[PDB]
Amino acid sequence: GTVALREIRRFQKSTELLIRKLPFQRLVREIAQDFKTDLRFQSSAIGALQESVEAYLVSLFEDTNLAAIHAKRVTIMPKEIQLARRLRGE
Amino acid sequence: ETPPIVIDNGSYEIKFGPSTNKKPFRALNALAKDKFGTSYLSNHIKNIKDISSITFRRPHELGQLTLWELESCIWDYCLFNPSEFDGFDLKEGKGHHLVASESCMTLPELSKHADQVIFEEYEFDSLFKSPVAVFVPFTKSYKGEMRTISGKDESDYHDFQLVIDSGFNCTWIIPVLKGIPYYKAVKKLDIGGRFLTGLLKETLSFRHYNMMDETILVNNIKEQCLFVSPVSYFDSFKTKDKHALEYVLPDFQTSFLGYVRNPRKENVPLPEDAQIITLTDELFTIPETFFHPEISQITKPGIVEAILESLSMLPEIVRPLMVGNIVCTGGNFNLPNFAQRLAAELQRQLPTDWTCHVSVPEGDCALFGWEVMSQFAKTDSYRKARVTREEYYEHGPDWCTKHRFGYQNWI
Amino acid sequence: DNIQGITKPAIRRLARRGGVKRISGLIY
Amino acid sequence: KALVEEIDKKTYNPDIYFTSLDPQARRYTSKKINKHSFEERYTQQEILQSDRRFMELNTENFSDLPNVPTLLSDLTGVPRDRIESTTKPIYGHGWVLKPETLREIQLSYKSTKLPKPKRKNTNRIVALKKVLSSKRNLHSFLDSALLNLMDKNVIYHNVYNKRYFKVLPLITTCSICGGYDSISSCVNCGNKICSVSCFKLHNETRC
Amino acid sequence: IEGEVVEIQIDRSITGGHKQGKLTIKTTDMETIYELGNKMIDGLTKEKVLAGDVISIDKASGKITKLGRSFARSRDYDAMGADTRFVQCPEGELQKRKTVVHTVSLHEIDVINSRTQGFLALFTGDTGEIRSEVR
Ligand SMILES: Nc1ncnc2c1ncn2[C@@H]1O[C@H](COP(=O)(O)OP(=O)(O)O)[C@@H](O)[C@H]1O
Ligand code: BEF
Ligand SMILES: [Mg+2]
Ligand SMILES: [Zn+2]
Ligand SMILES: [Zn+2]
Repeated sequence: GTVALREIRRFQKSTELLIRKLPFQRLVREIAQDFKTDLRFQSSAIGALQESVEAYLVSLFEDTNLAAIHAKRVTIMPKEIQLARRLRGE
Repeated sequence: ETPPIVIDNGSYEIKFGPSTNKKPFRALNALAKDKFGTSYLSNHIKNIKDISSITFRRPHELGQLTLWELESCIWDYCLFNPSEFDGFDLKEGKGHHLVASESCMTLPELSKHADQVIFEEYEFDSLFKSPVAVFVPFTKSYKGEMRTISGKDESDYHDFQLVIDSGFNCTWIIPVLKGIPYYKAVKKLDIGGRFLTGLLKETLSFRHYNMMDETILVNNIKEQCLFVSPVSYFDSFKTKDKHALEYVLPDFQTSFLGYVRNPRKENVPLPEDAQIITLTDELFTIPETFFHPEISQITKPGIVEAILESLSMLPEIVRPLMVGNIVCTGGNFNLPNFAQRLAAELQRQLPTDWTCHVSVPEGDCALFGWEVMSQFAKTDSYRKARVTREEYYEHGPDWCTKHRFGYQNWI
Repeated sequence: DNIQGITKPAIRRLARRGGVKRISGLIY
Repeated sequence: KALVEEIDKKTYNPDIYFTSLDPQARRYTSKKINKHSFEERYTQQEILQSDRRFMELNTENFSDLPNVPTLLSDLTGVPRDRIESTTKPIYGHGWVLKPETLREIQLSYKSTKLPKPKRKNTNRIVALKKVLSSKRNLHSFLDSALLNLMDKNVIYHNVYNKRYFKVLPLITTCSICGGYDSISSCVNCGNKICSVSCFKLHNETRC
Repeated sequence: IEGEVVEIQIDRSITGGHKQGKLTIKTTDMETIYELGNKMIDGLTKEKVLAGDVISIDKASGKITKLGRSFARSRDYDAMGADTRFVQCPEGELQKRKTVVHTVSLHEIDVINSRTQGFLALFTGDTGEIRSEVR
């Protein structure tokens, strides 16, 4: 059979946080240098930030996907993103 | 050597034997190689220790065979290994004739290939190849066991006949009249052993863990644990809760083949570590696809429609004759209750005036057809209907496949 | 000057996380 | 009906009765709302999909999954371009000619052997050698003129049905399980569902 | 068959289909689509029924019992002026199997089988010496 695998190992589909650790860390140190030069980033408490940012993003894509299906279209234009930004309140 | 050698070449397994024997010699017709490269011949597939991940190749496709290399090698294997197949022994088979069974819808070019490969390499002397259909009428020549089931109630070869074969490749329905089968009312059903195994895979995948790479388990399960709905789809569904079977995974460390158990019987109380798959619905739902192909959402008409239309092509005078004597042939027909179910269905479809009867050979129909062909070799009409070496030599390979055994000639 | 560190396939799987396999050319 | 009812003379279609909670208050056909052979009930696309599902049920291994276009082209003579474009589907692959098995078969029959030479050198022998090293595809059989067109006609249309495609009624039971009572069609996917568990299992992947 | 109905769609008479009608049913856990078979539409058009309420329909009997008005949103049915028998809320699944028990006296059976319409005589009291063969 070719379905039961997709039934017994697909009882648990989760998906994960993805933004790469080293590039993200380099980026945040880069935008932290100008705010305060020689800012030593503690290697802890950065996973919590790197989960919170992704959470807010996936909220933004779910809102823009709702807006997209509201426009009978699957692709994303800048209009959806900017109105999501404005209507959320920032 | 007066008695020929009878070869019923099957797409799944071939049946080779001397005309003297009463039972054929069974040899697989396939090639399965382990993923590590150690290939194994067809007869040696059953002795392997792992069946989880194999690469398969079967020379006989849906229609017929194209490349004769593997078939020639397997024919030599069953013709030049007296040790593995006891009793049989041969040097050249020069004076030995050949009795073969090949389909009536063969490709004329492929028929020429078969004729040349059987004659001009192994150096035969006389050949006779014809579909398994025409020989079954010869059942009136020799006494045998033949269970005739009535649809309505709750020379020597028989001119009137209508026979259905259902093997691994596909299904063929043939009308035979005057000993000369009709080649236009013939109808082919694509549901064969392959398609039933595929449906089994899909429906277990709808129920229990996948095995799509492991097809030998599929074939064994299909041969073992299925049974045809005795009365109807719904009433057989009412038995799904009460009746159920349980198969156990074959642990290569412990047992190369698994087993099926019934919870009612306590003769096997031994617990086992491996996982057990419960089959409660697919035992009877699977055979139903012949009468209801649309269960698997196909546009295929069905068996009953096929036989009805094949009867419709036949002339009206000969139409009632065929249904009065029907013989069941093929390895798929060994499924229990299939013959009675199809008999009830077509008798219900056919009107009241004519009563149709279905004759079942007990057990598998493969050995029944093989012993029928052996009787044909015994039957002396084969002497008058045979050909010689000088006939093959004086003409070309095209004449032998286009005049005597050609199918357009008998159309 | 490493804002471009976040690669395009990262954005594509970020969109895949939120559903809909449709992705524009400047959503990144 | 309750006697004496008020109507406003507008619309008032006695055979049209539409009632909802009014979340959209739109007819499904207000203005074309959008944007017995089985070959008739099921269109050409549907019967071709049934056919390619049939051929994909024919195969017993991974390797023949890309062999489906070749097999279907051999069956009905359709180029592989439209097979790969419109079907929308779900050395062991290249026939049995591996030399490894060719030399391994020697150990298969090595228990007893007594071969002798009896052969000549003629055109028939050359053709026998060609057949022995066959390595041919059904596509090569059909493209070449080695088989008569009348043979193609009597091998292709001697099997198909053309007038009666169904003689028994269809059960039309749920796809997942076989709940035979209180069957119903789904809201979106349009496939019959029977049980709550069946709907839960169907709404995720099949629907 | 029980649950909240949310929309009925009814078509005209067409060559392809005598009547193309569909019903949508919402339970506490399931939403499903039913197709009408050219008769029960007369059932729902005999009396003015409307969506957004819990109804009970029997597969074999074919009777439609409107139990009142569903719960859905409180405001939508909080200004109807009482009525609807204190509304209702869907409880379980779509279809189940239940048992109906009817208690009847024997004399009621003789009165019922005595005449064409004896259940009227069960109130008017004009049975009139039912024959012994009936008993
Ligand atoms: N007792 C049985 N129950 C169910 N299926 C069976 C039984 N015996 C044989 N079969 C099936 O019949 C098929 C054998 O077909 P076969 O006669 O080899 O066709 P061919 O002659 O065209 O090769 C096998 O695939 C096997 O699964
Ligand atoms: F060659 Be078979 F029995 F289909
Ligand atoms: Mg065979
Ligand atoms: Zn189901
Ligand atoms: Zn659905």
